[PDB]
Amino acid sequence: KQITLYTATFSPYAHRVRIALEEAGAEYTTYDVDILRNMPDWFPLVNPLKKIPAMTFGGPEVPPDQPSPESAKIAESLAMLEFIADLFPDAKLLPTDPVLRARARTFMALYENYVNGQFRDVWFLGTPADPLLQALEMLQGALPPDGGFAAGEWSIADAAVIPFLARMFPYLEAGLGLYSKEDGVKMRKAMASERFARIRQYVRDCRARPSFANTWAGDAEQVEAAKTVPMLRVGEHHHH
Amino acid sequence: KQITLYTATFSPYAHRVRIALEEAGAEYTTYDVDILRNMPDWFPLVNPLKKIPAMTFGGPEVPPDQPSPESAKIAESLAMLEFIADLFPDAKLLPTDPVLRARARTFMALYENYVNGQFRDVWFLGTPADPLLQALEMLQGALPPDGGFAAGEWSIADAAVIPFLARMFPYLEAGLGLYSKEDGVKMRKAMASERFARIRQYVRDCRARPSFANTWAGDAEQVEAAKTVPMLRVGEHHHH
Ligand SMILES: [NH3+][C@@H](CCC(=O)N[C@@H](CSCC(=O)c1ccc(-c2ccccc2)cc1)C(=O)NCC(=O)O)C(=O)O
Ligand SMILES: [NH3+][C@@H](CCC(=O)N[C@@H](CSCC(=O)c1ccc(-c2ccccc2)cc1)C(=O)NCC(=O)O)C(=O)O
Ligand SMILES: [Ca+2]
Repeated sequence: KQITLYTATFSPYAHRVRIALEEAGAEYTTYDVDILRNMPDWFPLVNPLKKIPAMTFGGPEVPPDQPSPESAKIAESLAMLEFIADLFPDAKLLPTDPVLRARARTFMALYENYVNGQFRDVWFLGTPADPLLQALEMLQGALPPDGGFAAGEWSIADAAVIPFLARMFPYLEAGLGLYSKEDGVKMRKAMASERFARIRQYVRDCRARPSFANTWAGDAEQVEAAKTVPMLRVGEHHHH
Repeated sequence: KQITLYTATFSPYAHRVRIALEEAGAEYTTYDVDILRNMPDWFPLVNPLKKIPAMTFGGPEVPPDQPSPESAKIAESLAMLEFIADLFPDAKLLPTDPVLRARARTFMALYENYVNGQFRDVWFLGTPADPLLQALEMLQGALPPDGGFAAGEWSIADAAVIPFLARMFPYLEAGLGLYSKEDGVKMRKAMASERFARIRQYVRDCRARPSFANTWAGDAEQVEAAKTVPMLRVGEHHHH
C-alpha cells in the first residue's frame, strides 16, 4: 500500500516521519507543501487541521496534489511514527520488551510535554532560555548515561526528538530566533559545556545514522529554510 | 510482575491509567499521594518529575511508601497506557489493524496537543472559552459518526480522553474554574446543544463501562476533590 508524506524542509515534525520511514526501509513519496505562506486549496482534504506533516495511506496511485478520497488520512507526527512501527515490524522501530518500549514512549512524552513548548517559546517568543535549559537537562537525564539511544537500541523515540535537538545547534550559531543575544551566548555556552556532554553525544549518534543524513538538507540549508517561517521574524529580538 | 500505580482522585492523568488497568483485567495496587499539598519525601524515588501518576513495575513486593530500587519506574500517563496495552495483549486494549491503531494514536495526539492545554488554561487561568469549544468540536469530528469509540472498538485512546471530558460537565455545573460567569454560561449552553450531541454520546458510552464506574468517585465527590487543588483558587475569576 502506498505511503505519501506531505512535508516541508522547515518542519521538524515532518522530519520525524521521514527519519522513521528511512529506518523502516519503506517505499514512500514525499510532497512539499508551502503550508505557512501559501497552502493549496486541496490540502484540507489530506489534513483538515491544515498542518504538516500529513500522510495518506493506500488508495489508488494518484498525484500528491490530487489526493483520493479512498486513501486513509493520518494526522499527527507521533501517530505516524507508531503507525510506521506497526507497518514494518521486522524493522524493529520499537523494542520488543514492554519495559524498554515504555522507555521510548516516556521519552517521547517528556520531549512533547516539557521540552518542545520551551523551544517554541524561546525561539518564537524570545522568552527566557533558562527554563529550556532545565528541561533539556531533564530530558538528557532520561538517556542511558553511558551511551546509546533513548530506549537503548534506536527507536521511533529518537526519530521524534532529533529534529528539534539537531536544529538547535546551527540555529544558535546562526542567531536565528527571537531570544536576546545574551540568552543566545548563554545557550551556546551551556550546550557546549560539560553539563550537556551527554546530549551532544546523543545528537552525534542520531546524526550519524543514514536516516538523518538522507533527510537533512545540510545545516546551512536548514537555517535558510527556517528563515522562511514568518513566526521566526528575522531581525527581531525580545529583551527581558 | 507487580504493578503499583501512584494516584490521586483529582488527577485526570492518573484516572487514565486506572481505566486502562481495569480494561486489562490487571492485578495492581493503587496508592494515593498528596502530590500538590504535601509530597512524601520518598516520592522522587518513584518519579523524579514529582508528578502523579507514577508507576512501579516488578521488583520485590514492598509497601508503596517504601519503593524498591529494583522496580522499573515508569513516568507519563500516555506511556503507561501503551505499556499496559503491551503487557496485556489478550485484552485487546488497542486494535490489531494498523490503520485502526493510528486512529487511536491520532485521537490521543489531537487531545494532548490541541484540547488538553485549552482545558488547563480555561479552568486554571480563565482564558477565553471559545478556543476550547473549537478544539472540542475538532476532537468530536474525529469520532466515528454513528457511535462507538475513537478507533471503533474501545481502546486506550478513550482511557486517555474520558477523564477530562467526564470532568468537564459536573465541573461546569458546580461553577468550578477560574473562567468568568459569562464563559461558564457559554460553555454550559454549548455542551448541551446539538453542536456537541456526538461528544455527549461518547461521554455516556465511555462512562457506562465498568472501567469508568469502578474508577470514579462520583460526580460530587470528584468536584470536592477538585476543590482541594491549589490552582483552583475558590472565589477567583478572570475576565476579558
Ligand atoms: N502536533 C503536530 C504539529 C504539526 C505542526 O505544527 N506543523 C507545522 C509545521 S511548521 C512548524 C515549524 O515551522 C517549526 C519550526 C521550527 C521549530 C523549532 C525547531 C528547533 C528549535 C526551536 C523551534 C518548531 C516548529 C504546521 O504545519 N504549522 C501550520 C499551522 O499550525 O497552521 C504533529 O506532531 O504533527
Ligand atoms: N504529562 C503528565 C502530566 C502529569 C501531571 O501534570 N500530573 C499532575 C496531577 S495534578 C491535577 C492536574 O494536573 C489537573 C489538570 C487538569 C484538570 C482539569 C481541567 C479541566 C477539566 C477537567 C480537568 C484537573 C486537574 C501533577 O502531579 N502535577 C504536579 C506538578 O506538575 O508538579 C502525564 O501525562 O502523566
Ligand atoms: Ca469526521
